[PDB]
Amino acid sequence: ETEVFYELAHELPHSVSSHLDKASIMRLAISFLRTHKLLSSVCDNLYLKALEGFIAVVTQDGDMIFLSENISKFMGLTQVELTGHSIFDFTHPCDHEEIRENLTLSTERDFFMRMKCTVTNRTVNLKSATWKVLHCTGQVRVLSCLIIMCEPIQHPSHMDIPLDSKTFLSRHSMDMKFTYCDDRILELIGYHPEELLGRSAYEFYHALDSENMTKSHQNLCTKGQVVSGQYRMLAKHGGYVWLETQGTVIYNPRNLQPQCIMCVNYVLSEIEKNDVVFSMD
Amino acid sequence: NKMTAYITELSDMVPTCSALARKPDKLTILRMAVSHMKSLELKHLILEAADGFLFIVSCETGRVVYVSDSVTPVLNQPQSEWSTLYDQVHPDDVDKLREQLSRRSFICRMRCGTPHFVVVHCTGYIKAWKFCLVAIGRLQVTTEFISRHNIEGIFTFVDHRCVATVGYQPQELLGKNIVEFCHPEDQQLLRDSFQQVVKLKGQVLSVMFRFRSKTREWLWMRTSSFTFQNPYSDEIEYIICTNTN
Ligand SMILES: Brc1ccc([C@H]2CN3CCSC3=N2)cc1
Repeated sequence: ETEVFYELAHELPHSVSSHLDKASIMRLAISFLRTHKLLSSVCDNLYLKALEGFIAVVTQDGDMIFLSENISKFMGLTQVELTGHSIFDFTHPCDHEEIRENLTLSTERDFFMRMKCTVTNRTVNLKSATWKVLHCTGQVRVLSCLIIMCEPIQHPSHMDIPLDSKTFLSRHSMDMKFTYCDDRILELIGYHPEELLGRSAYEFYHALDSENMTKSHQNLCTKGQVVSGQYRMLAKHGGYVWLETQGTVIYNPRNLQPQCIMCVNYVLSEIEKNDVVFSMD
Repeated sequence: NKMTAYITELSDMVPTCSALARKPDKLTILRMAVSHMKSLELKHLILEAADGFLFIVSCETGRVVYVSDSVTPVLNQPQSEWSTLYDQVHPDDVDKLREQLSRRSFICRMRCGTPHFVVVHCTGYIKAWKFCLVAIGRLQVTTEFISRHNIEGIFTFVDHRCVATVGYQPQELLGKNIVEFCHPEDQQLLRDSFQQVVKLKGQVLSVMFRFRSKTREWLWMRTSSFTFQNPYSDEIEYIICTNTN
């Protein structure tokens, strides 16, 4: 029974398969061919590396029948520890019900869920995991199925990837009043920090967009991390510009308190509708 | 019980095993799993999840050294057509691009063909090959004029459709109160709803009044007003109005 198991294990790296237990080579075997059942119905080192995220397939009743191999690079837990176990056993209960109804039943899904992280910004273990917000976009497909890619939002105090011209940092109160802005934004959007300071972010969005920000803002707060959609902030002397911003909530590491919201703001467009003027400013 | 449920599930999944008159044993069940995978995509998972595709460009000049075929499903272009990324991207993104040419990550709006652009989140890294970018671009999920007011009625925001709907360029309208443009007979009524939409915080009332045209013609108009609140403070920063001829 050990002989059969260890060449089952080693035709699933023989390094990692050398160490698998009974129950888990079972789960990995079972889920490998289950996944293959779905791929037949849909139809690498660089594909995998070139993702700021991992891919997961999750059933309508919640099982994780496949996760990205690079999973461990983002969340620490490797592919083999969590395959076949429930997603509900690794994400925030306050998010669970929302996860439930994303698994359920328009095909396209896009949301944020907090998982468990056991990789430090090296490695710690389950009793000391921290919750990590993941931006997930995918399809729900027919037994039902969820196919999402999950991107962690880079934390702006600890970044690995460079930033080009067309991005500008920003700090806000928790109600999103500008309480600090990048100096370049003037060249970008045409405001000095001076005017923006003490000003509600919400009197600079174009009106059709304000309702969609509220959701981004409440995601930001409830989860503390978020990516907005595209939206357009109104510009210096008329027109607007299009932005996408990663907004994360930063805490004082001393008094465990929310201190402010910092945002990286990718500018996606130059001024548009430059002639037209929208707001008093 | 769960090892057995794995025994049974495995066998149900092995057609070679579950196409049999009986249920064999674990040594065997383990053995036929082994041969059944000794017998025997990621890009499909990618394109099925995010509508992403892979591509490989030279960093030095920005010309493509590989394109995944997912380009055709993702953005309707032929793999044969996909050259230089600068030609594929919106002109206003060349600059952005050039400083992205360690890992890399950005956004840019690229053309689709049959001039329409689609914004695409790009992710990848630089590998040596005089170097190359290895990236994955993924796609995303998604008569009247609308104005917006401070609590007192002063136009804080209007879209260009005001000139088509009331004939005033935004600027004439902005800064002034609405009741400045209302007909005398209707003005408290306008103010009434303003006195009301706030009292009924959250959701809409609608009110109708004669608005002043630029050629001075009083025009019947219907305005659907609701207060908009800060999701944090519950501060009523403004009330949003769509004013409809
Ligand atoms: Br999510 C989210 C929504 C809004 C914001 C701030 C940042 N910023 C840049 C110009 S306009 C504006 N509002 C941050 C995160």
